[PDB]
Amino acid sequence: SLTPFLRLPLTDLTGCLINHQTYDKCGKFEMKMMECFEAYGLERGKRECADLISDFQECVGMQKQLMRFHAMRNERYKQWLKGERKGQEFFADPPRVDAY
Amino acid sequence: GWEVGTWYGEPVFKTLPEDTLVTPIFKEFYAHSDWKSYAKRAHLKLWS
Amino acid sequence: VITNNTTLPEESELNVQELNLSSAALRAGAFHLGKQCEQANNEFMLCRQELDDPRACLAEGKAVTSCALDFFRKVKKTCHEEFTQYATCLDKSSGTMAFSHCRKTQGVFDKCIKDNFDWDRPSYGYFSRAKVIQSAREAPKKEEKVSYPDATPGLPEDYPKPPAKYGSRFHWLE
Amino acid sequence: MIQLMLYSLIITTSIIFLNMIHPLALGLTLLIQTIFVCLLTGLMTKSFWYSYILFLIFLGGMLVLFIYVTSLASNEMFNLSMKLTLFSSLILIFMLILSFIMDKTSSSLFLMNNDMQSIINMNSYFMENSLSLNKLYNFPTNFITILLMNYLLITLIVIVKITKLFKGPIRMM
Amino acid sequence: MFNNSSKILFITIMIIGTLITVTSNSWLGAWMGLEINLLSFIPLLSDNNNLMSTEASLKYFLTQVLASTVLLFSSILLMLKNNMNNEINESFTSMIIMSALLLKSGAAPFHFWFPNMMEGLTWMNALMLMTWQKIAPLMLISYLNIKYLLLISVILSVIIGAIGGLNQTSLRKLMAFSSINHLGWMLSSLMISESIWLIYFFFYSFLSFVLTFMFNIFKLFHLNQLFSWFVNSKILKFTLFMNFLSLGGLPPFLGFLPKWLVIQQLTLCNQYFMLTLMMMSTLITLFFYLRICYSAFMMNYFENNWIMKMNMNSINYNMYMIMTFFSIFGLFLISLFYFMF
Amino acid sequence: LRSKYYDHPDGEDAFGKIVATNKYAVSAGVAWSMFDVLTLSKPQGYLPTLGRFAYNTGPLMGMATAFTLTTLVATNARGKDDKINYLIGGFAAGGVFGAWKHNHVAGLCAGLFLGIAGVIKKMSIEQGWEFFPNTPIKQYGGLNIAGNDWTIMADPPKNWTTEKPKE
Amino acid sequence: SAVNDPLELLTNKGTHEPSFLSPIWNPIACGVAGVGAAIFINWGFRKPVFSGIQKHIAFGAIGVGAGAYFDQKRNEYLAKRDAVLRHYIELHPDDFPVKERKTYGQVLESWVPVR
Amino acid sequence: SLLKRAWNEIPDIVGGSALALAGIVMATIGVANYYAKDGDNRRYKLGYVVYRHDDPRALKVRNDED
Amino acid sequence: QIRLLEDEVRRKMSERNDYQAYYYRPSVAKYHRISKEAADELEALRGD
Amino acid sequence: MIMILYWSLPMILFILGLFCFVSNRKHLLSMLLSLEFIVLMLFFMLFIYLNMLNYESYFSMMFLTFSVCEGALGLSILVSMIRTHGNDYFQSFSIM
Repeated sequence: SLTPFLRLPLTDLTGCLINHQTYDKCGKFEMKMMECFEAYGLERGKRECADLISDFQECVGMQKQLMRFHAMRNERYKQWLKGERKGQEFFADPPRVDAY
Repeated sequence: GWEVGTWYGEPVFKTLPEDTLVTPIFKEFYAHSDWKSYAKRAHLKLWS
Repeated sequence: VITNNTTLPEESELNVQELNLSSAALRAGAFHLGKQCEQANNEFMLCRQELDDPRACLAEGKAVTSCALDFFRKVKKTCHEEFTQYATCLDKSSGTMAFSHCRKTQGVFDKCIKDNFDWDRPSYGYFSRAKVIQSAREAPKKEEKVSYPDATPGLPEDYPKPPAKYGSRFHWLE
Repeated sequence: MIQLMLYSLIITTSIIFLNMIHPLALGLTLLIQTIFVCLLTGLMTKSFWYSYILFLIFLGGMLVLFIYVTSLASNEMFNLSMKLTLFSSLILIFMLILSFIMDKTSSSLFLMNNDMQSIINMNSYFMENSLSLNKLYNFPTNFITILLMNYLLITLIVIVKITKLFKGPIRMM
Repeated sequence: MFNNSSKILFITIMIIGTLITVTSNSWLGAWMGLEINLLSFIPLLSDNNNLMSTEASLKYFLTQVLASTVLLFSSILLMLKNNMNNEINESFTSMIIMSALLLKSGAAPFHFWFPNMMEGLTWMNALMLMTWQKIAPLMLISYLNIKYLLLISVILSVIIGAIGGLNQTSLRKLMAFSSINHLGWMLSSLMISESIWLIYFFFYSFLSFVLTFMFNIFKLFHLNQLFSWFVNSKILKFTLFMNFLSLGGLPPFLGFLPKWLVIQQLTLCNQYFMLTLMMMSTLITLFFYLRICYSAFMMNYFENNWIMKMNMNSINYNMYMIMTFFSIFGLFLISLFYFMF
Repeated sequence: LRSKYYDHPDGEDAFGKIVATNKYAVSAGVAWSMFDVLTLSKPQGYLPTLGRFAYNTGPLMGMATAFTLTTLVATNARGKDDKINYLIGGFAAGGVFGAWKHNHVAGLCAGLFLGIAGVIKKMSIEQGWEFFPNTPIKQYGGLNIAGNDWTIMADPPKNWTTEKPKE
Repeated sequence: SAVNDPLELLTNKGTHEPSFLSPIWNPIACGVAGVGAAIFINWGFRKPVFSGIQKHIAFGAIGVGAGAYFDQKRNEYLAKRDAVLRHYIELHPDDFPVKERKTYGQVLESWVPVR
Repeated sequence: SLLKRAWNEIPDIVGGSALALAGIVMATIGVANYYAKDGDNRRYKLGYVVYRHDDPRALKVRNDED
Repeated sequence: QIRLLEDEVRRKMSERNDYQAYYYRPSVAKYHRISKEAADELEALRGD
Repeated sequence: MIMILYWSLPMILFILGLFCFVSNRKHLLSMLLSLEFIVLMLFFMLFIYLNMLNYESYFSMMFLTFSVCEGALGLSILVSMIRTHGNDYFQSFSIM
């Protein structure tokens, strides 16, 4: 998160606007990362928070997993269009509805 | 170079402790399933 | 996210006798069922909250389902007729399966269960309260604080501040 | 599935919207799209509460600008563009064709619908919009709402001062 | 704050709007403050006695609305990919935010609206636009760290800001092109530090605060009016116009100290080539300032003779004379200032 | 397609250099051309609009190519990569400027403007300094940047310790 | 001494005696500025320049008071500044290592023969 | 007087404000009464809440009858 | 000697931003753990 | 790419909004018409991002409040336009 230069009392007004700290899968992931920013400061934090930033981004942005998912689907379709699969056995057995 | 559970060997969580199970995304949970099964759960609210 | 080294229990272990009992049938015995399996439920539900690993609560979960299945065997043995009428009514009386409609048939069951097992229907708000238990898991989560010995240091207030050498040192000392 | 068809329509109505000239033609195009965007947003959310609000908010703006359109740009012209009708209809069917032969498990948005959430998520069993709208009226974010209030009231002072009601009605002299 | 109690409010809400932007710890919070600021300025700017003023109220509105709109567009996009208010390594998505902010402040490539809306503003309006409205935009650019995009705006700002100003005769339109040049110096000072920028901005506002009053107090809007302007002591008129030289940054006066500290830091940071283009282009800016001084430095003129008397407001003039005095003798007080060390 | 001019010694990789310079020739041409066709010339019709794009960009490509060829040709012909080469290069592009503007004088004088421009660029390459270097000093505060805070809300307790960890 | 210790270089010793005009230049400069500013105001209004000396005394008095206050704060800022540098040197003794002081005997640099 | 003029001109704003003023009053009673009962600690909790016997909250369990 | 050292020192601070003097941007996490507090406060109140 | 499968459509729609805001239409209202078109698309993206958060959609109200005020203020300026020029045509304004 940004650092206002001013930091007058007004920043208290809009500071808590958007966060992840309210019942989120990434609440703990961000607190560690952002804490590390507070410890090392902003500019130096960007060079010491390699793991924490990547983990937090892979927890919210989720690009790392969605971009696994397409590799599986595309590689399932590529096999079939090459004839390596068959129509009857295209997909695996679906999961049970009462799950996840 | 595909490794199961990672993007070509890159773990999708570096900081996490060992054997730290993480619930995958809904879509990833259905990565190997037809659209029918997917829609049977995600659209129960809307009813199609 | 699941990889080879992540350890999931084998399929055989996850297999266990299940209820497979519909919603209305479950809601019928809810109040009498709850008073019995509370010890297992709280033990199971407590770990699941503190510890959010499904495989870790695997042992406790089997206790919860066993208690539920244990309860209905008793009901099947004695009040089979009554319980079916209560469930049938509760199912076919409203779209929500509200208890407020079927008070009559409910009474029939409650008298059957208290004549055969001397149990009592808990008060309406009994299960909505906070339930404090004696943790048999005995492993309440620990507490720690992260340490950064390399944090950007600042000037401490105890540091003495003598006058600057030759002042401003700007151009012509101004 | 209709999500893709919603994608096609919102695209289609946007192409024509770039080509409208008559203000009411713009308005009709915009009104149709406000329906779809409102519909589409609720697909990827735990509730449609915001679609109701957005729809209600914009309809207020829809009426008002007709009142001014009918006073300022009353006398203007339409022109059916056979290039446009074919082009939109051509792509529209083209887009609709794809949505039938699309791997529409891949096209679905990853945002977690209410049903997409797990069964264990205890916070998903409350009222449909309890938690989400909650901290709009709790410390410290409540002061933002309060700040709007002055902002809205102070706005209400701006319009009357810009408007200068007493110096007459509005006509397209 | 000139006519009614309502004008008093809009001024304050402008202050609150600007403060919310520069005290906000996230893009979204910052964007809100811009909206607050937007409607605080328009009613101050719109007056129906002038056909020109309402046109000014328009061009500003369409420009600012687009700027905030595109600004919010990129900010959403920025944290759609990074999930943070900050980008680890600057890229195109951060450039787009910069482009909007420059247009929000009328930097060179997107300055066109800025002079073209100055025809129909009162002098007191121009001061609010020239000085205060440039706080919030420029202060957010300090967060973004793109060099070439920011660098390009500086080079074009000083050039377009100067060359355009030679051809004007309307002082309001002339000051706009003059302000574009000083804007160029800020952005140059902004890629190196802010404390220089905070210092440089304060001096820039100071000088503009002065020149605006002199025109505002005597209601001058065209170059010819300067020659026709009547003053009892041609020595007095001669000295009042010696503020333009400070606005030109000549060292004997206070107005150079700001330029001076921006060079002692740009040079310290090895940006030698930039200073050549900037300082060289400032001469052209210094030129048309002298064209104004034609009405003062020569000091016997052919003037219309149906005026013997000066009618001026006291308090404005009282504060203007104090400000002018430092604008000529303010250099020896550099000793006191301790914000550069 | 992405070639950098100084990737190799001066008398080298002609095709690499021409691409590098024509890159900047096109970009500047289009950038100015966009202003020209909207703000100054304002042509009408989809065809003449291209003429302004070609007119402002075309010869500006000829200049860059001419400088590379003449600079490259001079580097081999004289037997040394020295400043006069870039000076010799500049006059070529200036000559193209006159042909573009149909003006004998404009081409000649502009060559000198371009000629001394190239010389200084070679000066930079040979001495080891840069025109727009990355700032070595970037200041993000005053002296008390970590002290001057005015916020009122009480900061709840900490969660990290500067002290060495305990175990 | 033959050593070049940066911490020694920064550290003060009290030997330097600040000039006479140093503790009075900022007060006296502001005081004269205030009076002179008051002189314009009368001149601007075509009043006798020394009429209404009340305003002269106020501006002169206000100038001195402001000058002394800001001068007092200036030294704290300078005192703190060097304190920062001394502390930073102590934290990174490797980045500011002690260097030995060469003398011209052990160096051979060029000279410029004018001829 | 004032009271009479409004009561004759716009009686609804007087009666309406009379009940509006009632809202603030009995809102001030209820809110104070709420913390006079420690109503933050509610005997019925949304969700399945389980405490450990040693947790500080486990002491504050509101003990009621039904 | 002092203005060739002081200048040198400033470069090291800027090279690594490892001191809270000039080349350090205070990144405050205060507000988020205020939000976490508020969330915890509201967690207790839930219920009727 | 993720951004192409999920965030492309709203962005392409947004730029089409801007190209309406700049095209040459006689009446000023054509700008206002396209103004809240863009706002409608900004809401759509902002609503994508806010939903990546589990419970943060409340900020949609904050955005909508500023949406109407710029439209409401945009409409007021048009009113003031009429009572000095008599009409809202773009070509009626002094080109400077």
